[PDB]
Amino acid sequence: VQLYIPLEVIREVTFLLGKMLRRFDEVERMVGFLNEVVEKHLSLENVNDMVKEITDCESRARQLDESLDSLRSKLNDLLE
Amino acid sequence: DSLKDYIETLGSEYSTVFNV
Amino acid sequence: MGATKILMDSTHFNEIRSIIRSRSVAWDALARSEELSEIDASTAKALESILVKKNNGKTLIPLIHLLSTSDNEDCKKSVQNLIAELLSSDKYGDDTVKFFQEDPKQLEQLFDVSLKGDFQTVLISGFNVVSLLVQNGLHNVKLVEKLLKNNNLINILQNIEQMDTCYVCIRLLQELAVIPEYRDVIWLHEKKFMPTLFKILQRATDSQLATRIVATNSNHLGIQLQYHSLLLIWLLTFNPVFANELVQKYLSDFLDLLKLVKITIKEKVSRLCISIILQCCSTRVKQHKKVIKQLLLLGNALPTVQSLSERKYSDEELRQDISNLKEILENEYQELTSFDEYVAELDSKLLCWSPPHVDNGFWSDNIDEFKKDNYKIFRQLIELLQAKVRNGDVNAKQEKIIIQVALNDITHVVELLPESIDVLDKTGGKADIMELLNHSDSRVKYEALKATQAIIGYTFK
Amino acid sequence: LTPNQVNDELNKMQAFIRKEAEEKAKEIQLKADQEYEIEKTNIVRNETNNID
Amino acid sequence: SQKNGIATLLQAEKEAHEIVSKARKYRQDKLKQAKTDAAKEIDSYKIQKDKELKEF
Repeated sequence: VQLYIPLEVIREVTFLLGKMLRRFDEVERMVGFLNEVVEKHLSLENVNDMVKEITDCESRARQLDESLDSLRSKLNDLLE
Repeated sequence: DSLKDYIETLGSEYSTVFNV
Repeated sequence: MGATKILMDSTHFNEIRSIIRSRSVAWDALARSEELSEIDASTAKALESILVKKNNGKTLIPLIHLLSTSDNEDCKKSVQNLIAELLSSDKYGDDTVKFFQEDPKQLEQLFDVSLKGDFQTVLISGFNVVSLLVQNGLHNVKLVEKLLKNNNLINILQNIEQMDTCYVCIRLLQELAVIPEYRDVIWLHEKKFMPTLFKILQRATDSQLATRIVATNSNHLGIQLQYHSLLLIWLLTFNPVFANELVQKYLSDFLDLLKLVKITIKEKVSRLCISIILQCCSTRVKQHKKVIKQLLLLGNALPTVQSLSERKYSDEELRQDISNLKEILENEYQELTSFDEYVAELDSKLLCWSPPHVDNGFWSDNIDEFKKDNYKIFRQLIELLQAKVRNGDVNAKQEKIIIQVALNDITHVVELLPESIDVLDKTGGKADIMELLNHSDSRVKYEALKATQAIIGYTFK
Repeated sequence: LTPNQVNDELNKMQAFIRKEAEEKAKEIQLKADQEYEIEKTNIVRNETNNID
Repeated sequence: SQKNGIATLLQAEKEAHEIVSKARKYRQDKLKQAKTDAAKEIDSYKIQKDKELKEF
């Protein structure tokens, strides 16, 4: 078959067919970093405000992990 | 029957075309 | 003519017409027992017969006569409704419209009948007066100012828990606002209607669009209520002084617009929210530098705008507003001198993060400048962080804001220059930081840990 | 579904599409009242300073 | 009405654009009006100045 989806109803038809990109590659990498840190110890607006709390938390988790391993190294430089 | 009901229930009067 | 075309096919207005039309009031009997004369009743009857079918504004004068002379709300609502029905239709009652319009006297007479009995009564009359004022062959500011001052029309407007009342009232006000002259009188009575207009908008933000209620959701009735409120606003704000005045009074309520844009998909609600902000951020507006700070900082305008830029709306104009607003807020903060901003915050003792106040560059330029008595300005900052914790305690709203900022500023400076390490030790700031790890709130212990790690790195590598 | 149900869905939709454009159209010319005063006011003022 | 109505909705999309475009072009006319009636306000202010000059 051949569909013709207009631009007004495009995300809704695509999410309907699902039930019947460098941005979300980067955010996939950031969710992978959040999955590595824990192991180490929808509308368009509803995605757009939750990608904000993915990025805003990935930034603080990365800086707090990089201010922790580089401090563990400084600890071992005194224990040696 | 599912594409026809869904594009009409949300307004946005620009219907899709489903050919075979 | 067919006067105004709004409020004829409008749904809330149709709901009000049903009640009036349902009821049947015989003029003939009222007229015979005396409350009006046979001639007024003959005209009113004949008037119904013209509307339903076939071919007067000659009929206009006895109906004006009837309205005034009678006190009975039921007959007067049926007379006033019939007059409204003609006024808007260009298939029925083109001649009617001309008759008001030529002679201002029957308008002032129609204004008389306003502010009488039931709430439906005041709507209908208000709708007819407003239709002639916006035709450009007559205008009177006094009518509009006068109608505003009154109790009854504002009381009807204030209620929002009957869709019908609010819908009509906001529209009467707003329609008149299109014409530049009213904007000035409408603004005088602002303080009465304006919190209510804000209440409808806020009310929409809190109730989820994921449902359907019939009161105000994503359905046509709600979409119009939001739109009308924002449109009334936008219109006043076009004048350069008014807009400055709007931000300073309504600040809390104003910030809520950002929120509307986010929850809606509706290109009507959203374009207008962004636009109303854009007008106030404009160069033309007095004290635009102040309003821009306030918006960006408190309301999170910059971050909210930046996110929006990726997820644009189909209509072009919407896109233009998103781009133009984005540029002013961002441009404005960075383009001020780095040294100025830092000195200004430390002195007044009020500190807050800002776009160029958190940048690495800001510090890099400003280090050298500090030196006057071994980095005297930086030293004053460490002194401020020290002071706050000891005096007046900690975890009091004001004092807590400053600490996180003061601690952000000190990390960047320290990480940059190794000579800063002596300054922490001499002043005695180095110990204060160790306590701050222990002092409550996540942002405070976070900032203290960063503040400590920068110091450590130069002492012992 | 049925021809009545689609007809109903039809009257609501072309109503929303059309109404929305007409309401946007109002917003464009509401903004044109603002630009008419603004350009006219700038242009007149620049020249009247030179005239004075 | 399925295969009549789709054609009708198709027509509304072109008409929707057109209402908007006609208002966007109305706007453009308003801009010219501002430059025209202002061009007239300056030479009527010239003679205002020439009037109180021939009085002095």
